[PDB]
Amino acid sequence: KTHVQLSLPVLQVRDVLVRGFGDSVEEVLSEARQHLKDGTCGLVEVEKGVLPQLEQPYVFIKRSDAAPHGHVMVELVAELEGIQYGRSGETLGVLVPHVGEIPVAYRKVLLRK
Repeated sequence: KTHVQLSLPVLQVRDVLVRGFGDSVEEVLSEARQHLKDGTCGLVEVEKGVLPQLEQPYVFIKRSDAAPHGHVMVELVAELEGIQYGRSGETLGVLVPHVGEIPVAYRKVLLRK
């Protein structure tokens, strides 16, 4: 399928144990997609002070369109040293590995896969 319905645990930035997906734009997009397929991906809502507490390159979920079955359609965009790889809409959050942190909420998304 071109899209997959996922419910992503929303994590507090200070709880995150693994603060990024790897060391290159291509690696972080690859690992993010793998963790999304395996159900081991969390989401941190971006506010003042959040990104400096995480590791670059960053992987964002961004709104791809204006929401089937309550699932916002999203795509992945990576960022390294202020340059983005991908073009999309508003940031829903930054993706991180999930390793059993307790979420504060869930974010229903339709991931372009």
